[PDB]
Amino acid sequence: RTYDGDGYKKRAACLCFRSESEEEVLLVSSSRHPDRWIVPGGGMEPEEEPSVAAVREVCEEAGVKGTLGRLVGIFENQERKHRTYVYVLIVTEVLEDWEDSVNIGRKREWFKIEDAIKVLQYHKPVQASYFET
Ligand SMILES: O=P(O)(O)O[C@H]1[C@H](OP(=O)(O)O)[C@@H](OP(=O)(O)O)[C@H](OP(=O)(O)O)[C@@H](OP(=O)(O)O)[C@H]1OP(=O)(O)O
Ligand SMILES: [Cl-]
Ligand SMILES: [Cl-]
Ligand SMILES: [Mg+2]
Ligand SMILES: [Mg+2]
Ligand SMILES: [Mg+2]
Repeated sequence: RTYDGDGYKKRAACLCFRSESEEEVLLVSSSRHPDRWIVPGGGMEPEEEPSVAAVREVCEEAGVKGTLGRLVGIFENQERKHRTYVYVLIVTEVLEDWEDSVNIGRKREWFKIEDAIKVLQYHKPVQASYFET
């Protein structure tokens, strides 16, 4: 784990869209509660560029690759004390077996943006806020 100077854990995530239309996004199941959905992401490694961490974490958690787009923003979770760089990724490769499918049976599913916001709101309101702009 790595940390900013204020002790917030450093993370990176992508909004994994099907196409440049940015109408449908890939969510993955929570590791702690597999009936819940989250935005794929995780901790930056030492000296790891946030854009590199973002692409690595979505490969590990969601089993997708594609064309990295813009930084959306940097989002804090005050309760859990972490700070996440959130990028757009346009998915062009969908892998059948991936690290978290094999290791913990993690699931993935496409959502219309409005539906992603709905399923994130209760447990992950900061991740719902990723989609606001
Ligand atoms: O403690 P939990 O409710 O099970 O949540 C954990 C925890 O996130 P929080 O920091 O928000 O509590 C993990 O981070 P750590 O506490 O272990 O540093 C995080 O791991 P990442 O930051 O590496 O993503 C993990 O996510 P996951 O196992 O999906 O990678 C996530 O679990 P959820 O899947 O339920 O969000
Ligand atoms: Cl799309
Ligand atoms: Cl969060
Ligand atoms: Mg993670
Ligand atoms: Mg991870
Ligand atoms: Mg992790």
